[PDB]
Amino acid sequence: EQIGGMRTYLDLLQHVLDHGVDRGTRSVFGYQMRFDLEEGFPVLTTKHLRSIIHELLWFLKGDTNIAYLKENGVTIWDEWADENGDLGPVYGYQWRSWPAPDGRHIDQIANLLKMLHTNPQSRRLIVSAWNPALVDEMALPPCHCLFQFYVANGRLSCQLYQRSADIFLGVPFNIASYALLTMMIAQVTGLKPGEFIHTLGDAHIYSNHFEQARLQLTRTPKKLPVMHINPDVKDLFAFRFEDFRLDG
Amino acid sequence: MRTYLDLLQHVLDHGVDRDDGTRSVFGYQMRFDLEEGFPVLKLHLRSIIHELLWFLKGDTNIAYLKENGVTIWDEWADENGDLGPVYGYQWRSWPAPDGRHIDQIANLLKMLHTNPQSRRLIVSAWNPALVDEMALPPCHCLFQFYVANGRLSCQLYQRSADIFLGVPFNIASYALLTMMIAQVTGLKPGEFIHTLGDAHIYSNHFEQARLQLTRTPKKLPVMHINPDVKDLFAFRFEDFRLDG
Repeated sequence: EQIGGMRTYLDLLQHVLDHGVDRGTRSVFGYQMRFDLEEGFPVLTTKHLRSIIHELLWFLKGDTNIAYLKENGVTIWDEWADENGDLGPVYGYQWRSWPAPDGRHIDQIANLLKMLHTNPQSRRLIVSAWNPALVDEMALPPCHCLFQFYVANGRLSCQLYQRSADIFLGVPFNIASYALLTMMIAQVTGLKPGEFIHTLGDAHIYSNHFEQARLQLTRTPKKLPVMHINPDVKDLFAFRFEDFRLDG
Repeated sequence: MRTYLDLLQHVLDHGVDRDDGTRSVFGYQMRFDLEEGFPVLKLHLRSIIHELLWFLKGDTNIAYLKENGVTIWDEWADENGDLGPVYGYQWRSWPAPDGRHIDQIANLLKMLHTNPQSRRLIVSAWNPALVDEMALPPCHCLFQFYVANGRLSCQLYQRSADIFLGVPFNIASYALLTMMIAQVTGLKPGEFIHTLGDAHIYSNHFEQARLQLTRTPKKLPVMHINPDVKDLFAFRFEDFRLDG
């Protein structure tokens, strides 16, 4: 009985191969995975972490300019940058500066942190990157629409709603990122990591990966490495790359 | 409806007790194949139907509901019968930064015709610019549609779910919406996927929920929809009949 993060991901891989409907992609609509963050850091790649951490710090700064990423050798957002390196209203902007009609900006992250301190049992510990007023004008509307937190038994859990998920090339990165974010938020709120719950809308695999996805279905799952986070950081916005260390 | 009972059973057996008392889990997902019948899991549908039709009209005034003896929203209405920026307003009139209003429903219907394979067939009722001033922030945050093999599926993200008193109604409402949309877009009903955040049951309901686990599950009724309706916004209460 192989049970763990890799298996849960491998189960998704397998479900979409067996029951997915092609359209190359192959897809299902609606899926949900749970990862116990206490078991280890959900590295679900057979095979960079640098991109993951820097991207996440980049999100949290509210930056939508590719420069900080390029400065730290992260290229994942290059192909969407305009002449000035701007991306438009992507995650950082939505998270830190959600534009209200009256010109105010809603710092959803700071609001979440305040709400976690004052009302951890709240049922609206929510950050949304899905803004109907802006998605039509984005070349790449946010795939990670909305995420919600929950606090029970001193543990912080996070559920992500992801409208579109390439299960083979995207989902492992997606998982690592929000698991890391959950861990960072748990730390600064004095909570232990709970679960990351990954909910998928269109969960798909392209036809050029149909055969590879099977190379993973037989693979023996390795022990999850531990993500070590500098325990002194109490300000979510003050994290640095060096604050993180993953086994191996 | 086994799927629903499994929900009650899972939360009752594995949920955590927190006093505000509820027992809860975080993150749950149920699938209902709408071709198997209408997922009504006795419950009074008239309020569900009127409320949905009311959402579809986009008005925040309770007048249509009052006129039809539907009381769901009474406690939240002001002297004039106005509510805040509730579902109908966010769905039909999402307030854009620049001062425009986004008809997410009209845009949805457009997109279903023009790009049925779209991965962003989304309607959101979760507005960070509004939620902190609302007396009742929307529990139904966001829903997404999906088209495969001539079938329309819908996934709802519900942040807070009273599994005993609320969920059955929530399922009915979105199942019905999916069927209405499928009809007017030339599609067959697919599945309704219900994703829950904080899925809870209040302690005063523990035993009634336990008792519901015993009930022998019956064939689902069929929701008959006036086949002559070709415009989502032309549906009226009389166009729906639950039989069987």
